[PDB]
Amino acid sequence: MAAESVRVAVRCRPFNQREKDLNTTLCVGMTPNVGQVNLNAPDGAAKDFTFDGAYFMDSTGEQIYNDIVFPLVENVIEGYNGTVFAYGQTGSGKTFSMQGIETIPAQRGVIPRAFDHIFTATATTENVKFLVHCSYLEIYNEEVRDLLGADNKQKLEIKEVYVAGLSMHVCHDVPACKELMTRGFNNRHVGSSRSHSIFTVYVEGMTETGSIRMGKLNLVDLAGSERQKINLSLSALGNVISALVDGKSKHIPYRDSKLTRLLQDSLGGNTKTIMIACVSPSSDNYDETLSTLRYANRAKNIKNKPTINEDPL
Repeated sequence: MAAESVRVAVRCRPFNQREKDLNTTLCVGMTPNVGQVNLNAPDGAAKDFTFDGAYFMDSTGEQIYNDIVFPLVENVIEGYNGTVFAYGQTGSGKTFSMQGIETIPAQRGVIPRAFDHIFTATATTENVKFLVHCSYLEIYNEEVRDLLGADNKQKLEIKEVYVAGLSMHVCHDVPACKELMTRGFNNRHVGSSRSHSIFTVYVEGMTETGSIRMGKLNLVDLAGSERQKINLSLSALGNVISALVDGKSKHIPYRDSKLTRLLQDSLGGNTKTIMIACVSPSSDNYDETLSTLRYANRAKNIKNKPTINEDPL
């Protein structure tokens, strides 16, 4: 019912083989106890930032999920809208935090964890019956496409907010969700750096009193945040966040891109939103990391108004 700011967590990825070979300097510092993130310049001069979560090179998707995503997914199951999106330059770790890996068990991402969590929590609740639906879309060069639809290479129209004609796939267990994510990656545009993608899980709960709640979860993997209408949605996103927090902007320019129009309810609206800002640890990425930290620091101040979406008969 009440005003709720956007939760922001920073996740610094570990060095990569090449950063180790080059003998790259660790310019990023963290003190997770108070969500502190520092960025050291080549001379030593540090820049300090405070976030709701700081995850250093040794962090797992298992610990980020438990701390930040798990209470949001419980909120979704109660009839709330929830949005989790990854922000950061190409290479920073956005996809590793969203999808993750299944050969290091603690490094499974927030997406397959939300599937296991939703299906386990809905199976334990005997006082509410549940219908799970799943959609998956991609926005490349302002062209919205349905990664699950019958014609995966067709542009879609938006009406008000919804993507008019997007397929909503019913899921009866976790493997049904995993089949859509697998088939959705094969429908990505080739003719994954400059495109964005939204995977939504809708949780409809019918209670014994009779009322029905409808909460949805948006799992957003954004395009690379690196400097340079291919970048229209990314520039509009920053402009939207800027308008939302600058205090002078009475009119938020959501209609300036396909991504901002869709995620409009997740930025200032009836949604509990979480941003996962992914950063690289190496000094060769100083400018992009500084850009991402400043951008995520501004996102902290977006004021949403999430309420329970539960209509009684």
